[PDB]
Amino acid sequence: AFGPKAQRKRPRLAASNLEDLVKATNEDITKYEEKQVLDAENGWTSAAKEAIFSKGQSK
Amino acid sequence: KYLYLRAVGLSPKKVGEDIAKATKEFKGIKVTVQLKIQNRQAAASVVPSASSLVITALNVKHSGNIQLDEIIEIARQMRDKSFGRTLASVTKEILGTAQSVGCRVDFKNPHDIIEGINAGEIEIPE
Amino acid sequence: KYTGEGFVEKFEDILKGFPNINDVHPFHRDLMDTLYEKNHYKISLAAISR
Amino acid sequence: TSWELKKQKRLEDKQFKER
Amino acid sequence: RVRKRQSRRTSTKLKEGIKKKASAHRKKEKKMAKKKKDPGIPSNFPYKAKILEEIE
Amino acid sequence: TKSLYVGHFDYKYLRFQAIDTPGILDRPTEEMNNIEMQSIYAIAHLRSCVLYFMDLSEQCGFTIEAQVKLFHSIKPLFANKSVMVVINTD
Amino acid sequence: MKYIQTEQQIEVPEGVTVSIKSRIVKVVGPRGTLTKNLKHIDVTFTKVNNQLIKVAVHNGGRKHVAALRTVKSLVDNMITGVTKGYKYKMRYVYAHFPINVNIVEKDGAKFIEVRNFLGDKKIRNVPVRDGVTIEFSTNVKDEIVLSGNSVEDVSQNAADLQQICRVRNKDIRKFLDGIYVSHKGFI
Amino acid sequence: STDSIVKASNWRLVEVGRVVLIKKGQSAGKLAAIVEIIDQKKVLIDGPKAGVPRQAINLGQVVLTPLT
Amino acid sequence: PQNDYIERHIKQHGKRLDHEERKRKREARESHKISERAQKLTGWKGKQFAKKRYAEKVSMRKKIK
Amino acid sequence: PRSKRSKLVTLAQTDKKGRENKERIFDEVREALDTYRYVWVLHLDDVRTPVLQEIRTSWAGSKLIMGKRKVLQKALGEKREEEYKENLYQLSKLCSGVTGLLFTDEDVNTVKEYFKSYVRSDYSRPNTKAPLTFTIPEGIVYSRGGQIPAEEDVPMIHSLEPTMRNKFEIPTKIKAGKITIDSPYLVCTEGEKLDVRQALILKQFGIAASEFKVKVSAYYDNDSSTVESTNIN
RNA sequence: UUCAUCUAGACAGCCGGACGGUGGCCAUGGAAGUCGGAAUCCGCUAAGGAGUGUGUAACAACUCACCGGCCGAAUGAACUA
RNA sequence: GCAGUCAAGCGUUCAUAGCGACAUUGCUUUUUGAUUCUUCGAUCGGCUCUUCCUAUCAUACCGAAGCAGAAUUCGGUAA
Repeated sequence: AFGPKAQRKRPRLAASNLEDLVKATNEDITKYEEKQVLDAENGWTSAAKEAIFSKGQSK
Repeated sequence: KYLYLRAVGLSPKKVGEDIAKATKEFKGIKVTVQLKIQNRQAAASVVPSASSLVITALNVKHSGNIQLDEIIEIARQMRDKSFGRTLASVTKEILGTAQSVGCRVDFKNPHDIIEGINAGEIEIPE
Repeated sequence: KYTGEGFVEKFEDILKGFPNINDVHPFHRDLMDTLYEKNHYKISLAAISR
Repeated sequence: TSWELKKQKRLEDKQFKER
Repeated sequence: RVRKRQSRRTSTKLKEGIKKKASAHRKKEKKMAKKKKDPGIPSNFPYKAKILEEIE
Repeated sequence: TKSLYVGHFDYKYLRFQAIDTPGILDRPTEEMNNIEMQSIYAIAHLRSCVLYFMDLSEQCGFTIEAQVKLFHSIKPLFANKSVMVVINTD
Repeated sequence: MKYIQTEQQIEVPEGVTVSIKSRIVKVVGPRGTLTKNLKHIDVTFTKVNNQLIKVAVHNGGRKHVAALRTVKSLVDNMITGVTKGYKYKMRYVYAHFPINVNIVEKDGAKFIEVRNFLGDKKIRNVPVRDGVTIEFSTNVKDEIVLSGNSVEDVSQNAADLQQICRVRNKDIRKFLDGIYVSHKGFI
Repeated sequence: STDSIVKASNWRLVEVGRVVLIKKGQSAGKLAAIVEIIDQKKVLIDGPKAGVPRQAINLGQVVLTPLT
Repeated sequence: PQNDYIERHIKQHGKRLDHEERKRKREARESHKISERAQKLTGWKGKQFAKKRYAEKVSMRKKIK
Repeated sequence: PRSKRSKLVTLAQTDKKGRENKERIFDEVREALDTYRYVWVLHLDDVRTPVLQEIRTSWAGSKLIMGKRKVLQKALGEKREEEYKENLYQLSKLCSGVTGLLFTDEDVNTVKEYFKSYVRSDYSRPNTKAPLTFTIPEGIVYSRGGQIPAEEDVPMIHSLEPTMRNKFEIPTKIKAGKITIDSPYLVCTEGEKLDVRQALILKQFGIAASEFKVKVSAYYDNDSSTVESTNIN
């Protein structure tokens, strides 16, 4: 697959009818942009969780 | 002058059709070609190779039944340089190439016919 | 316990440092797929995860 | 025959081995 | 800065225990024990061709 | 070249990036190698302009018929990509 | 196996004169003179006739025999150095920063001064050894030649040169700047 | 005066004809001549004049003289 | 960066002046240094060195076989 | 068993021949002596195998036996007593170096004219002056190195710069993949006794500008059983 | 200790040869002894692998395996203590 | 760990019994980095202050790494 030997020139993950991978790429870019705004740092943090909230949890 | 542009299955465009018209009907095979190059003129013609001549006489595979006389005609075709004394030895030289290709000469493996030659069961017209 | 912690620290450095071939961008995804064989990539990283 | 001495002893070695 | 060096003094307890270890291993080996080709006339001997003659 | 190579320049106080791609052959496309599929995916994905170099000349070891053939083969990728052709000199 | 006696021969050309008391060796020739102490070695010297000096070891082992051979080699090097001489050519290379190589005479001590190696302000000083002569080769870019009769001093000074300009904390596959020995030979 | 002046470092050598003085044994201060060499340490000596028997002897028992 | 840049760099400029001589000399001194590590490297490191050397001997024996 | 140099073993197909090959050559020359009429000695000190094969293909009826000098000396006879036929050590002593001992039944003059008219091109073969002189140009060096228009040739491969710099002692730099020098290096002058590295330089640049013509020294006829000496090149 | 090589010249060094069908067949953007898979033959030879490694995008070049020239007498491997 | 394979050697005065280094197979649960992460019966921890070991975390000097630089990983001397 990968390495100095690499007896792999062509894929098997190949779409025929060359316009089909264009239809795919546009769909994938739209899905990507959608996930970006769906799930949507600057040098500050949030304080530690108090140790009392873990009281039910104990060996 | 001379060059070799084997590359088959100045003015570098017209040489394409000059080469293809050296392989018009035959060959459809990766033969070796010699290009005698004058000023800008490509006098291109096939130089005989043993493997290509054998494969003419016959992923891809090979099983020939070359009939023991087409190999003799090939040996006559390229006893020119050949560095060998007799046709009876050039035939062995070509039968080795056939063994490497994987063909089946008459109906046996060509090493057995080399055995029959050097044992005294097969004759060669010298 | 120390021997366990060493191995899982090492493996976590592999898993988090390497990118998720899905979840990146389609262009980079397809490029790294044609380079590295996405199937082999994911299979190796799943082996390390398990 | 500085070499011939050695040559003779090699041959007698061979004779002994044969016997 | 050179480091320590082990000592060679034998501290009697050790040599008693070793004697006992060996006296036990000898019995164990004797218990497990319950479960020629003459090399010839070697070369470099100059007069080796004469030993072949006292046979008959 | 067996890979994509990148360069940058500044035009009109704006960073641009040019991408050289190794090569494409005419290749009926249900068999092609991982070097040409790089070029194909790059042309398909990115929001660029695209400059096809023709080299109108006997040089190149490639004929003008084959060049225009490749162009007509890969023009479906060009449907939204701002194409230009450049001749590099019957 | 305590070889009863082992010998090595040393050939002396006509112009050379060799003087050997206990194990000190003086060799005089056209290019100059050379001296060497070999009292650490415990061998024996002797002369045959003005062109052949023999060194011998009696009842010795492998290390003693090796010492005999290397003694022979050292004396042969002395003779070659006083007759022909030793000449080492070095070339200094750079990619971006031109290395400036000069000589300075500081308290009459003959230091070699290297500046701007890989873009540093440090000035690398290499003391020249006695019996060594530096010259900057003309009509050859960035080459320096060290000539003398002592192969030891010449080679050690060249080694000091190529060691003082070593690259530090950088991939040497990429960074090729340095001073390297191009050629060894005679005058 | 431009010839090589290598030293000699003379030595009393163990050789047939080398005469030796026996410093310890029954002879104890008699002369004998080395007639054969057995190894680095042993030789065969013979003094009939002073009356020592022909024998094998270590070299530590004798001391070589410069005479031969 | 951007591709096999050091391979390009070696093709264009080339490795050093003192590269092949030093590599030859390392390969030559390795014979001395292998034995040096054997008579040195007290403890676990010497044990592991011996293990590796034995395995390497067996591999070459099997290869020649 | 230690403090020795280890022999670098490698695993190839071919294997050494031994005494059987030499005995075979011995029997071959001795049975060909009885067969053919004339026997010749040819000094072939530095040859190409295609040239030797051309010489062999020139006649399939005649024989040519190469091999070891001391083996052919023994087959013929070096002493006047130890000999196969009469007046034969007189011939056997002529063999100098690489000797190709030929057998034939053909006329003397055909052989004599063939082996003086036969001449080929070859390298200059050090310890032999060359009839050529080469200053390399002071720019970029090409694969032929000053023998043809550079517009035909390509620059040599960058991998040869360590070789040229160290083994051939050429002062060499490289700017990008091309090899480069500052001044025109002269390698040789006509009538200059060549050395090893000069020969290797000319070989690397591909210069076969030396006249290979085989030398023949002697000749022996079985029916007459006489020697005859003719230095012909 | 055992087995081998050697004046029909051993071991080490230098030098030269190291070929021809043939750029052997599959494969590939390209692979010609040396990314890989599988054959692994014959010829001419003193000897020369459908090739031991470096290397090239591919060739090239170098190298060893093997042979020969010069050198002139001992040498190598595996084991035991 | 258990059960095996192979074979460098050892080998009742065994060729076809036995032993057996280095390698190596199966079982441990899965193949697509979704694992929600999930604990299951032990008959000590914290002050002052001193020293020692190195099996070195950092600092010092080096080696090898596709080590461009920057940062980092492995390792050598070093308490």
